[PDB]
Amino acid sequence: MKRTFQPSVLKRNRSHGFRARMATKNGRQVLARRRAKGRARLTVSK
Amino acid sequence: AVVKCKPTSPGRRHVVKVVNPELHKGKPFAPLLEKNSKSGGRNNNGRITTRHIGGGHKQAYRIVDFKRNKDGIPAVVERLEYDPNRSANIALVLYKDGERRYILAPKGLKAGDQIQSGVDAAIKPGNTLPMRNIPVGSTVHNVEMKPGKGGQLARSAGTYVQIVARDGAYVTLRLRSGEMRKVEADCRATLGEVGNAEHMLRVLGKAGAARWRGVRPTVRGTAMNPVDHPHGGGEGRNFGKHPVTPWGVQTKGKKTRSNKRTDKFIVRRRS
RNA sequence: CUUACCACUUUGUGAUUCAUGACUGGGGUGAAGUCGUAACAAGGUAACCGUAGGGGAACCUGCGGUUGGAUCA
RNA sequence: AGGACCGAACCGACUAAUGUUGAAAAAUUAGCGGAUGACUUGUGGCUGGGGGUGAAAGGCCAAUCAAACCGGGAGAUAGCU
RNA sequence: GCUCGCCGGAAGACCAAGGGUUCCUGUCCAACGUUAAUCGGGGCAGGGUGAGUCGACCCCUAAGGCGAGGCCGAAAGGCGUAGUCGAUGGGAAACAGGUUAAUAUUCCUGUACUUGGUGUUACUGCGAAGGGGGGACGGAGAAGGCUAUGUUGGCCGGGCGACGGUUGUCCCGGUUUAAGCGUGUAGGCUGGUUUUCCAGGCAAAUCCGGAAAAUCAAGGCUGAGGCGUGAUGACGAGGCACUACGGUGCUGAAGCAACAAAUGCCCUGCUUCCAGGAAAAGCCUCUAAGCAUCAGGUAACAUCAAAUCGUACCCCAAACCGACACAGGUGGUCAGGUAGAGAAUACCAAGGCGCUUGAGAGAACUCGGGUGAAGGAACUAGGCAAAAUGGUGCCGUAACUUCGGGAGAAGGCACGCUGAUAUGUAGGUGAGGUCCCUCGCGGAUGGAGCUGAAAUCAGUCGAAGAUACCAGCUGGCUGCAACUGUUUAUUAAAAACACAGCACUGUGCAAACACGAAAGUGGACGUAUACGGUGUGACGCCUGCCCGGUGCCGGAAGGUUAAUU
RNA sequence: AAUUCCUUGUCGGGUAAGUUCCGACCUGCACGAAUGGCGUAAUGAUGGCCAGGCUGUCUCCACCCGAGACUCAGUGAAAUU
RNA sequence: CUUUAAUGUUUGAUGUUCUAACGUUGACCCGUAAUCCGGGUUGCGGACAGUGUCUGGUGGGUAGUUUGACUGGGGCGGUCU
Ligand SMILES: NC[C@@H]1O[C@H](O[C@H]2[C@@H](O)[C@H](O[C@@H]3[C@@H](O)[C@H](N)C[C@H](N)[C@H]3O[C@H]3O[C@H](CO)[C@@H](O)[C@H](O)[C@H]3N)O[C@@H]2CO)[C@H](N)[C@@H](O)[C@@H]1O
Ligand SMILES: [Mg+2]
Ligand SMILES: [Mg+2]
Ligand SMILES: [Mg+2]
Ligand SMILES: [Mg+2]
Ligand SMILES: [Mg+2]
Ligand SMILES: [Mg+2]
Ligand SMILES: [Mg+2]
Ligand SMILES: [Mg+2]
Ligand SMILES: [Mg+2]
Ligand SMILES: [Mg+2]
Ligand SMILES: [Mg+2]
Ligand SMILES: [Mg+2]
Ligand SMILES: [Mg+2]
Ligand SMILES: [Mg+2]
Ligand SMILES: [Mg+2]
Ligand SMILES: [Mg+2]
Ligand SMILES: [Mg+2]
Ligand SMILES: [Mg+2]
Ligand SMILES: [Mg+2]
Ligand SMILES: [Mg+2]
Ligand SMILES: [Mg+2]
Ligand SMILES: [Mg+2]
Ligand SMILES: [Mg+2]
Ligand SMILES: [Mg+2]
Ligand SMILES: [Mg+2]
Ligand SMILES: [Mg+2]
Ligand SMILES: [Mg+2]
Ligand SMILES: [Mg+2]
Ligand SMILES: [Mg+2]
Ligand SMILES: [Mg+2]
Ligand SMILES: [Mg+2]
Ligand SMILES: [Mg+2]
Ligand SMILES: [Mg+2]
Ligand SMILES: [Mg+2]
Ligand SMILES: [Mg+2]
Ligand SMILES: [Mg+2]
Ligand SMILES: [Mg+2]
Ligand SMILES: [Mg+2]
Ligand SMILES: [Mg+2]
Repeated sequence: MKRTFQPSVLKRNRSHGFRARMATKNGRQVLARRRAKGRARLTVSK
Repeated sequence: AVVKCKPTSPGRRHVVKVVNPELHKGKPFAPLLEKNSKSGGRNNNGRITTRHIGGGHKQAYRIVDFKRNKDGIPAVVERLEYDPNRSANIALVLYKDGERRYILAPKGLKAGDQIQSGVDAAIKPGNTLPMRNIPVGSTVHNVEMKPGKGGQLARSAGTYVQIVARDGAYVTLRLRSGEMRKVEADCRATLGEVGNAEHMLRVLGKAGAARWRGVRPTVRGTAMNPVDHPHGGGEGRNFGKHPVTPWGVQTKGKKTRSNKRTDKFIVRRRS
């Protein structure tokens, strides 16, 4: 029945978005983490 | 009046309402209300602090004013209103100064009566007055913890306090809980018993009452598993343990009362 | 031929009545069994009425009332 | 009036049959319960792991729960196969 | 292209979420469509989403987040004032036709509207981060009025009919038309106005709140729809001319009335109830500092400005969530005809479809069904499953009971159609006429026409008339649990949890307690008729004896006793 | 008895026959008064027993209409080994 | 000088009274058109309360673990020198 994934751009971003990302200590670490690993799309860009 | 309820349907055959028709039927004095916002007994971190709490109706706070300054200036009880925030029955007033205010509204609160408040005032239900003035052994009313603090005693309905005695700057009174307390005396306290009094009759009836009243159900201890409550365990009710709060505390003994910074203003404890 | 009324008779569901039934409540009779002695004398705690509770049992005890109570109270 | 009655939408999930390499990692069909209420739903928010939440089953906490998931300590240890 | 069949409160139409070119045209068929494929949501190309008025920005704030300084904390950080963000909610304005292959309240026609700046004129006290009002708010129910819209008649166009009949009482179709402007009505609410005085609204205020008089009362807000104008316009059946055969140009009749309706509107109304029912800005008003021939304010009109993003298409699905072109999941809006209580249902309309393997054959057996002699639960753990029952009205209905119920108990009877009553009644609706008048969407009295149930008679066809779909099986004895509810998402819905009620116990407020190292915070803007914890679990009759052991409450004189000295 | 081991206790009722059911007795292995006792109208997709109607549940299956099953053509799996 | 009593003096035991640390989630003022914060004023309380170090009690709220072997399956029982 109802799956486990109900999309919502607004939420998707403010939840795992570069903004809310650069909002916490370990957040900017999560990024830098990828930035080091040379990730393609840092965190759900658009 | 209390008024029972016809067994018209289940969960209504027991209902025992309480109607005070003399209570305003329209909306409240808007310029004396201000949001409320339910809390659900949650903390600042969303962590539920006090169990059983939520739902209920909207509930908008009034104003009351347990201070009762506006001295010398009298006023006539404009109307009588119903208050969700408290058990008592709030009441308008309107001073001759032209300002409107609220009051718990005591026993004799007949709409149209007059009331004052001040060193002089007048020993009468409604008129606020500093015990340093009011007689001894009076029924009093909304007492005041500290001098001018705002009054926080006998606020509930049917409540009241007896000025047992006075000794200098302090006045020894008797709280409804049956405790011999003391106060700075220089604390306003008005007069008369708080209205309603017949409040302790509501039967509610159906569970909904409590629920839509802003109260969630309660889960018993010997009903849940160990990991969830000291009263855990199963396989056939059982117990063989000491009645303790969900944190291991004899809910039948102890006392917890550990202030020592107030004992001073205490004579005979609640018995 | 047909319709209407209606007898027998059919069905469902109550009411009343008599009989009857595992068992059981208490009530009546029964020479001589047991347990105690409550009442009639001041009956050995004066008795009884109503009422309430308690008790193997008569009964006891509490509350009010009555005299249909003994003494020279 | 009513946690009132019958009954769609709507919410739910008592029975049986079928499916069981399904149409489907719980559904389909014929019945079934609630249906102005402790109702039901959209949108956004707050509770973070020995912690949350729980009308209490150890139930839910992203198909995962008697302690989630991801990475690290880490080639844990494995008188066993 | 002609049939046939299926959906049609949808399997239709539009939209949000989400998707992100899937849209359209032309092409191509390898791989992708569970087949073939000339076809496609596939490949390759181009083309295609045009706004002052729709939405997002944008003002305003809710939850909640963030947070100068600040208060805390080994660090990281936690919290929070001012304040700043944050819609799912409040603030301003566009309608009707036409058009594209594909755009549409964006482009074209016509007819409007909002706000701001600048100007001309008339009049005037303007002036806030400030005061006041207003925005601005619950549940349920009960009407009436209105429209949507349907039905019928008229009117207009067309039609005389593959087979008996059909030019008059006949068949087919259409009958539409918005914003805005004026009117301000069914109805809802409320008495106005002047003057004076004042311990209130942090200052002030003419505003609001309070107090006096005086004077009139027909005042003042509000508000569906109707009616005009819009509109001699558009649209409009249909013809006439053309076609690449998809589709084109031109032309154009009638276009009214009655009745019936809504879950929509009047209605943020009205009545009533307890569980007592956002905030802030826009807005109106009042003053403050300031200004003080000024500036501004108000109205009329003229003019300029109205930026920028979004706008294709799917959207109960083959474009979203489910690995699939998957019988699952997915919020909002619209709501025709017959019959019906109705968004059930059955057949249909507009609209959309036949589900991307087909052709035969007519075996056992599996799956879904239809019917069965006689019997009728002998089946079986068990009546599992089936079968049965089913409607409206009326008659009538038990123990028991908390007097509400139990109760649709049970058990019956009538139901179609036709004529009469009555050429269509009772009712509903309400046109002239006529009366008068505050006075017109006036009132009265008229009852034409329109619409129209039930009943009672008599007759009549079938085996059967609640003929389909649809649509309770009933009763008796007894365990458990008061009852509605809740629960093991994916084997357990129960006798479990919960609940109203009860009792014990803690808590005097900086409460008890809980989250937190802390600051702080919930409890609660509550205060013992309150809040927490525990156990029991409606209600009725009740709830015995035990304090030795453990815990808990009170005492602490004495015995023993930590650090320390 | 949702508590009874012996246990299908015994007796009565229902039956043609009743280890279930209902009413009793008390010899309560091992009920009992808010980890409440006994009742209790109404309520229940709740447990047990019975009855009327009903019937393919069964005696005992038969016929019939469809979806596979089989034949043809296209595509074209799986477990296991 | 010792056995012992008034004076002073010292120091402990409690018990009052005081203010000046310390608290105030009383009332104002200012920072400030603020509810936090800070400073000031006043009132209340007041060396108490509270906290730090040390220390007795309590402490399944929490945490790390233990909880033997033989055994004609294991357990029970018995055994282990
Ligand atoms: N039957 C009379 C009622 O019951 C009771 O009376 C009954 C008993 O009390 C009384 O029984 C008595 C007994 O009390 C006394 N201590 C011993 C005496 N033998 C018994 O007597 C009884 O049993 C014997 C058997 O032997 C018979 O013969 C005799 O008739 C019979 N009455 O005999 C009566 C039975 O008939 C009340 N006391 C009386 O007031 C009441 O009205
Ligand atoms: Mg359990
Ligand atoms: Mg525990
Ligand atoms: Mg368990
Ligand atoms: Mg005697
Ligand atoms: Mg006596
Ligand atoms: Mg209901
Ligand atoms: Mg179903
Ligand atoms: Mg229902
Ligand atoms: Mg959500
Ligand atoms: Mg899961
Ligand atoms: Mg290591
Ligand atoms: Mg390894
Ligand atoms: Mg593409
Ligand atoms: Mg296409
Ligand atoms: Mg394509
Ligand atoms: Mg913060
Ligand atoms: Mg903002
Ligand atoms: Mg919004
Ligand atoms: Mg012919
Ligand atoms: Mg579009
Ligand atoms: Mg389109
Ligand atoms: Mg397909
Ligand atoms: Mg047969
Ligand atoms: Mg049988
Ligand atoms: Mg069945
Ligand atoms: Mg059936
Ligand atoms: Mg039984
Ligand atoms: Mg129940
Ligand atoms: Mg239920
Ligand atoms: Mg399950
Ligand atoms: Mg289930
Ligand atoms: Mg219980
Ligand atoms: Mg119980
Ligand atoms: Mg029995
Ligand atoms: Mg007891
Ligand atoms: Mg039988
Ligand atoms: Mg083949
Ligand atoms: Mg442990
Ligand atoms: Mg270890």
